[PDB]
Amino acid sequence: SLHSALMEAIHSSGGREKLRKV
Amino acid sequence: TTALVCDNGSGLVKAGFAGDDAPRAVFPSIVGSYVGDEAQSKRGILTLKYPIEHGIITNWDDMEKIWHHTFYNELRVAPEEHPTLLTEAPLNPKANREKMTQIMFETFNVPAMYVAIQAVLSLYASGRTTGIVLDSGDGVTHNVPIYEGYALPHAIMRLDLAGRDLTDYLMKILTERGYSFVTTAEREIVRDIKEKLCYVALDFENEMATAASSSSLEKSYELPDGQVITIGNERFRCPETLFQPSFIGMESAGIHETTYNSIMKCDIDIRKDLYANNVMSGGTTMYPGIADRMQKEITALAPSTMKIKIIAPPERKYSVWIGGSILASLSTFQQMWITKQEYDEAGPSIVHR
Ligand SMILES: Nc1ncnc2c1ncn2[C@@H]1O[C@H](COP(=O)(O)OP(=O)(O)OP(=O)(O)O)[C@@H](O)[C@H]1O
Ligand SMILES: [Ca+2]
Ligand SMILES: [Ca+2]
Repeated sequence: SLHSALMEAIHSSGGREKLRKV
Repeated sequence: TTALVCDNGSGLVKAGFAGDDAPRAVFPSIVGSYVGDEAQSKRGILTLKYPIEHGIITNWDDMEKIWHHTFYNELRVAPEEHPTLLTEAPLNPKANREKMTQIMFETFNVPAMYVAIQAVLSLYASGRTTGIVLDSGDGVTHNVPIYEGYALPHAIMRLDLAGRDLTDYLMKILTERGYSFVTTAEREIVRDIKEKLCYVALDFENEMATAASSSSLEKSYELPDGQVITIGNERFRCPETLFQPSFIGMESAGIHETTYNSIMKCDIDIRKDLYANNVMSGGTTMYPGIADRMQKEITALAPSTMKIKIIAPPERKYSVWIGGSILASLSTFQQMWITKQEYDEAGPSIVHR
């Protein structure tokens, strides 16, 4: 299920650390 | 073809590009016609309106001027080339969400769009999918318990007491101290004082006693004309309003109680996870010492054996936008966008999935 996959992505996304610095 | 993220608040608009760690454009959610800072400076010959009240869009023609100012004047991007993710307040009426979708597709011609609940984005920003968010900005404060990305509708709490209310209160107690702030220019200054010298006291009564006997808690703020504004208990009496709304004549319980009442309106089986995942979001949660105070207030209200945890990221002034940046740039989310073909064929109600 993509919803379970979406929940998984947010947990393993890494948060703001994986975003490009401005 | 990079997604855009627009987080529309009662007082501030946060806009940017999905993938960035912070919004590039931040400006006042005001329409004078002039939008944002331009309207704030030229206020004498113009009447200012806030198209978003207590997080709800209540003026669509002015809201359209704000989105136009966001896309072309501030971000200088073509809306027709970018999927656009917008944010909404919890319990936002269905009619509002449809109007939002119609304007994005018919006026700005976006290729794709999405509408996410602000508090949910804040939870994501902190790497969580379950927890309870305390979202407090300029116009409204909400308690939002969330179960795996779903906001529990019956447990959501709305409190019309936020930054602007604390600014008004600061202006009043500063005048009662000897200073006088009445003009709007004096309001922008008091707002700056609030954000620079205010803090939440761990023990309000003891802090009051400490302030009245010594000057160790006093801080100074100098105006351009040379006047030095020195304040003591006004530093913590202003944000104290969050925990004692009666300071400004409101009968509602403080943010610590609305958090508890919200957790108590959820299934007993989810309260444990909520207690351990209190995420603080919004500019009005930036006061130094607010996290420790919540920890103390919630501990006094929850079962003695309950593990309490308050998460207050240093970037919580933009947690909503950050959560959206993360959401809209994830690959698992690309099939969740509402496309132009869906809208062109089914219309604005398609936003309800
Ligand atoms: N360091 C600070 N201390 C106290 N308050 C602050 C600080 N920084 C910003 N604020 C306040 O936060 C408010 C803006 O925060 P935010 O952008 O989250 O609200 P908003 O989204 O515009 O409004 P709402 O969410 O209520 O619709 C303003 O009232 C501002 O004065
Ligand atoms: Ca907000
Ligand atoms: Ca149960």
